[PDB]
Amino acid sequence: CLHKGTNDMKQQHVIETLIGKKQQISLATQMVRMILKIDDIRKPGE
Amino acid sequence: PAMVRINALTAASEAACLIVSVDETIKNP
Amino acid sequence: DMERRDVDFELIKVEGKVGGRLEDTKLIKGVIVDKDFSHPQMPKKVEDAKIAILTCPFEPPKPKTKHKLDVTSVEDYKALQKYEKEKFEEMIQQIKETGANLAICQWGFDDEANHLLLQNNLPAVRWVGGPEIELIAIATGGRIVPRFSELTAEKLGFAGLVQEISFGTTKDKMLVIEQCKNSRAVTIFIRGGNKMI
Amino acid sequence: LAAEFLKQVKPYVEEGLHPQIIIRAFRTATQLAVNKIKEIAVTVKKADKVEQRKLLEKCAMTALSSKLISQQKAFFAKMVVDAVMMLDDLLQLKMIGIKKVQGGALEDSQLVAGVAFKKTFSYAGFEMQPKKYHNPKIALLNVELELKAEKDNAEIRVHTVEDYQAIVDAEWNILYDKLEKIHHSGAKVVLSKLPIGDVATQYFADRDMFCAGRVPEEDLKRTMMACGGSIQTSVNALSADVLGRCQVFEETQIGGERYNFFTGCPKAKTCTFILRGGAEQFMEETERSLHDAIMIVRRAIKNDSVVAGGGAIEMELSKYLRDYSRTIPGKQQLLIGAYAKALEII
Amino acid sequence: VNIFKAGADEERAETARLTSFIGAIAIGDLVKSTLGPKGMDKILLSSGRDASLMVTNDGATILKNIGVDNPAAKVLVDMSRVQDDEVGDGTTSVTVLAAELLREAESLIAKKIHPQTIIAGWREATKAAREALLSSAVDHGSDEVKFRQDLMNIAGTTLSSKLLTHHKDHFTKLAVEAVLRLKGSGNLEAIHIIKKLGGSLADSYLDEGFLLDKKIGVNQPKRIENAKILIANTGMDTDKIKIFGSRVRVDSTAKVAEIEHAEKEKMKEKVERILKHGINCFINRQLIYNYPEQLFGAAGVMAIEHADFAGVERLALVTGGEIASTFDHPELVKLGSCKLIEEVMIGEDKLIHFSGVALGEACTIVLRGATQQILDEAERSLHDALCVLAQTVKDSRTVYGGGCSEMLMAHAVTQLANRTPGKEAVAMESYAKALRMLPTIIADNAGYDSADLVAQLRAAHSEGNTTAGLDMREGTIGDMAILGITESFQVKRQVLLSAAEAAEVILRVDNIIKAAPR
Amino acid sequence: SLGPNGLDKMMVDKDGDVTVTNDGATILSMMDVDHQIAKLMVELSKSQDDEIGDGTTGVVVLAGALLEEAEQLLDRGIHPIRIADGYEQAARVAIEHL
Amino acid sequence: LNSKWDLRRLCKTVGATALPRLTPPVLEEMGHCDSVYLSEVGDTQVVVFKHEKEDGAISTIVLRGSTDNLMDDIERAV
Repeated sequence: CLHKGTNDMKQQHVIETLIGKKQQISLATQMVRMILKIDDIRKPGE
Repeated sequence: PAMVRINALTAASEAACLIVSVDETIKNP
Repeated sequence: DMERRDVDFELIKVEGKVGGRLEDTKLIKGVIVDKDFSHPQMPKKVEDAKIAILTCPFEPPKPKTKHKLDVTSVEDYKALQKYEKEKFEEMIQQIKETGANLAICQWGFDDEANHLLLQNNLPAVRWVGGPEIELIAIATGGRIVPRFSELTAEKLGFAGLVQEISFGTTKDKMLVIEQCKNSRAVTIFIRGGNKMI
Repeated sequence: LAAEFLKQVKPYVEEGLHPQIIIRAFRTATQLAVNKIKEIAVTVKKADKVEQRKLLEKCAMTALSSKLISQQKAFFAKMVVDAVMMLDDLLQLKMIGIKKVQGGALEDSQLVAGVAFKKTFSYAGFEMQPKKYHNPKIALLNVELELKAEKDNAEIRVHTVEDYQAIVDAEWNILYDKLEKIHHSGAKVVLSKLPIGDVATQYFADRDMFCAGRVPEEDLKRTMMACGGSIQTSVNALSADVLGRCQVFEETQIGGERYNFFTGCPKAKTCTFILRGGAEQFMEETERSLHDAIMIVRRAIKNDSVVAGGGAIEMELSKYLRDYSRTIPGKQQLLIGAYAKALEII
Repeated sequence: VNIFKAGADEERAETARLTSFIGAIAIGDLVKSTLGPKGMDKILLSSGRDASLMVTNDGATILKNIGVDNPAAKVLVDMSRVQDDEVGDGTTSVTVLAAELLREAESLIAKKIHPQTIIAGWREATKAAREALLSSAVDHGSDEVKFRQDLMNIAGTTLSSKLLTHHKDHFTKLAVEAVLRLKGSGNLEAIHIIKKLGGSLADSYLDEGFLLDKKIGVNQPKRIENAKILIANTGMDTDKIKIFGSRVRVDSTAKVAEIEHAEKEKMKEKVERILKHGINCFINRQLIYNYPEQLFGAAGVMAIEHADFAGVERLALVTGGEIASTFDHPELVKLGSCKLIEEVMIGEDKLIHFSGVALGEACTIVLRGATQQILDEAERSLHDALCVLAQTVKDSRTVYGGGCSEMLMAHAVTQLANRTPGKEAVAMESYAKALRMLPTIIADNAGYDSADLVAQLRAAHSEGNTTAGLDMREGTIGDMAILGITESFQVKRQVLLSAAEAAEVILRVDNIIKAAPR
Repeated sequence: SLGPNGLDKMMVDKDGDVTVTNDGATILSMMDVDHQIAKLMVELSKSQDDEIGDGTTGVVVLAGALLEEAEQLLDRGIHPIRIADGYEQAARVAIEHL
Repeated sequence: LNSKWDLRRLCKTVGATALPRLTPPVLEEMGHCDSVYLSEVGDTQVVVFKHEKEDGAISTIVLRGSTDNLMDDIERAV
């Protein structure tokens, strides 16, 4: 990302909590799962 | 549970009874 | 709280005051309070930090049940008049004998006690909001005392250094408590050139 | 079922049939159908390979797998069955509350063998007091703790200034007396429907008691039913008997919110669901699904009767009714046939 | 498909940048006229307030009173407000420099380099510039001679942009004496700024002592010599009561009559406690009932009532008294002492004169002049001058202005541009040009040939003549040290840092999103 | 708004206030959306943030890309429920490998 | 929260006289019922005064079924 010739982010120290990505992906999965779960919508005209 | 389907059928039956037991409707403003 | 694996951010006092550089932003192992001293004449710096934390306003006590006295006689009114200053002297003597050096009150002051407090080298702060107060308490290790009478030296708060800061070049001031022992609470002071930043 | 019954009947309604014949046929058919279901009902306590819960677990398994949590059924069934097993014998839903905590993946949703609060309220010292109590005693106050804030309204008259001093002192002595009763009770945790005086909070903090105010009444009832203690309004009549006890007390962050925990009470007939979930809408939907699950499993515990799912019941009824229709000649036969043809819709 | 409510917008990365930059440049060129020793000034008029209008040169006020809808412009306005909170002028400079930064950044966007690289390069160049500036500072510590000399230089410099320019020396003496009176206290409230019409602007002056805009009581002595002064907050006309609100219930009106009597004696004995200090001058911020002042006249002690907290503070500072209450222990309260108190009338109103003061801590400048607009802008200008001058006292270092310092910054940045090699170097040269644009605009409003002047100045600086700057009374290069065209280091430092942050935040934007206004 | 090279947004309050920020939770919070699923994503980001922190820098990004490719599948007439089930399985696999 | 008619009904059911004075739980005018409890029907908290009375009691009929409109009709017919 910062244009340094090493893709070893471990040396680059670009790090992130397991909890971060784990919660992120699980939450997104559930959210979109519901998004797929819906078919019909009835909007009242404003 | 059996109770779910039993009550379902009974309710649907009396619903049909009620609806079909109507000939006309009166509306008041 | 390593023994628990949690931390309550209420103990973290986020505070950004506009002005200065961004690099100037600095954590303060202590609590920063958006009030100046109760009386302007009081000394700006204090080296010792014998701290008192009070919630009863420095006023003649009033039981909040709907109440009011029925003075009748000459001597009745004279006794009331005497009591008016006697109670202020009583509370001043109480706070002094406690061995405290600095006080903080939740609510407003009667100006008369404001002076008399000035008379005994005991700087204080007026109209301090709750959360800030308890941050003070935990930072100084002191307690929150509801009367003068039950105030004792043991409950007094302690810190390393308390110093008002005229942070703004032309605006009113701030108060910082550079407590020096361990404090389960801390604050961050953010400075910079933009409100948005 | 209702709509399809009407749908199948409507073509015959195009014929000028008096509705009462139709409804008579309907009543007869429904009675026969109910009798058939009850005949082909299945119990398990006669059988050998049933645990008193396995039927309940599979019942939740079936009922759940249509709502918004379908892929976590193997999990939620276990939670709900174990939970409802605690509900005995009051059997009413009000005991186990549902807690729609924001955030988190619903796989992380929690079942606690105790009571929790999504609520609290900030007073002066509430952060000061220790928030762990390993083996505490629960005191439950309905009465408020504050300086005649909303108690009886009274005017007072006092000549001597010293008596006025004594009056204010006596008020604060009222509150101190109440607090001393609370402490000398030996409990450490105090909950109140009514607001709590800051000063009392300060004293609990100084003496390392935990407190909280304004707790919603329903959760308080949950708690008292949990730790076995009885809610009190007179601080004076307090005794150890009405003091609830819990295995351990806590209060831990979940999604920014400040919750309170106490659980592990071996004799506690009411639990609660901490329901993680990233969608506010999930909160209501999951709650609705869970409510369906709880009430259906309650019915199941009440009645050890189970039938197959997947519409198989409806197909069996269709076959049975159609075969029966051959026996009765005349206009009734067609109505019975239409009954079956509508019924097969599921 | 529509997503927002009606009345909401979505401008992405072309129109967002375009609108932001148009706003920024409009703000800039809106105020460029006010900067420079030959600069101009604006007229701002209220929508409807009986046409409340303020002829103004200080850019901060200009941005304060203007209503702007483009968000970036509003960000810049807040920027200027903060900078004024810090140093007073250069709000002009800060806004104009930021504006040219943005314009030239737009030019770079036309060159189509990614904005992130722009940000990085600008950060690097800003760091280099601040370092070079720090290398160019000049201290003045114990050297009181050179110190005070440079101090009046600072006054003359910053003052020579408002209308008071044609009286630079006079108000220079004013501000110098005023701030030197502060004994290092940064509390400008110790300086009161009274303004009242009449007389030339030259007639404005600093008294030897202090002034108060209050009415004397009933005929206490009008003039007092070797005055002893006492100050308190204890209200009198609000007859001292016991705040809880006890009733008085009495069987006979005899009792209410004697209670009235006792009220009066209680007041009287408080007065006697006052007098036991042997003090002939007494004041309080609270209103005073006339019965107390009657007692005072019986003692012949002059008393001034209802001088607000500001006035109380100023009196305490100038006279050294300790503003008090209950007066219970006279030995434990230090009174106030002044040589003489008298009533003088200026223009139309009798004022309270405090000559011969024990402490020079406080002071107050008389503002004589022509227009409430003229007086208002003079007030604002002096306030800014006092601000910057106090900042000078706190930090005794200076910088040679006249664009010279900024051109040193640009020169250093350009030099670092060569060691850059990369796309960042383009932004480096960008920053240098934008910086150099400031004195260009100065000489522009000075009507001189900007193009040659800036080039010659850069030639001199690249040569190394770090002292050479700009003359604004002949339009040429010259030795700033000779002319003393200097300013506080902290001023320009804040200018640069805030401008860099503003550029960073503005360029980082690539979408504006407005919710429907309510 | 994602990534150190990313670019942030600036919001205009109803009352005319301004705010520059990169935190996606704030981005969606200050938004005045009307289409419902926009509200659902806003609440998504709020929940994710006040559970964790940043990452909202990209959580809705994951959501959007996933839904896009989901539409890619629906175009081939796959029933949504199986899509949901597969996505759940994939998520479990992803977290356990992670 | 019983209404006046309601407490009148209960008075007749248990045959015990309602007492406007809070004090005197007098023996003779004091209630007597076979059984009283709380039960659940149709997700509805229900207070039951289940009774056996030879002298005579005012009984109640419980109506069960789906449609409240059918309840109105059927109770009207009853």
